[PDB]
Amino acid sequence: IKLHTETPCFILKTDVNNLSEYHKRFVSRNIQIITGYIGDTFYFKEFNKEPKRIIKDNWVEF
Amino acid sequence: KDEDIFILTVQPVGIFKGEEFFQGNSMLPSPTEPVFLVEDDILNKIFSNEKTKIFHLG
Amino acid sequence: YGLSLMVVSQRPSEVSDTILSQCNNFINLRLTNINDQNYIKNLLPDNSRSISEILPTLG
Repeated sequence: IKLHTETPCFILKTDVNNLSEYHKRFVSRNIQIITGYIGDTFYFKEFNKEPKRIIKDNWVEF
Repeated sequence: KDEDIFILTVQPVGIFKGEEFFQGNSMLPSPTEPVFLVEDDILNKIFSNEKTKIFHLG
Repeated sequence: YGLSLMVVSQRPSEVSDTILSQCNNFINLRLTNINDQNYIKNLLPDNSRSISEILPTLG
């Protein structure tokens, strides 16, 4: 939580509609990720926001 | 008194790069790095030499 | 007269002090005997005592 301060970014050559399925599969396994899409629409601020950390309960946002 | 603190003082003696061992010092793990217990295979890989010069002292 | 010494030893506490004190420059490799390290510290120039603590660590 303290030394790994960078969030990896994975970019797939797919369609936007095929990405909700991956986000669902990640949610079902309790992994927090951010897509940057609210459905066919891309939001600049949501993709490039740094996750918030609480180093007392081992919590990072995504 | 509010909490229980358990502090260990240790001394660097050597570093693992991968599947092998280096001997040295002047190497600093950054704070909050995890600390583990050494497994027996990792220990017995050290203290062992080539079969031509092995003396089992015990 | 054209003669100089470049002394080489592993036990400086055993070599006579009245030649080792004549040495002006030093080539110090790893030393593991405290009785030898203390001698080599006391014999070194003052400007190197602080940097001389590397002898047990040099590899």
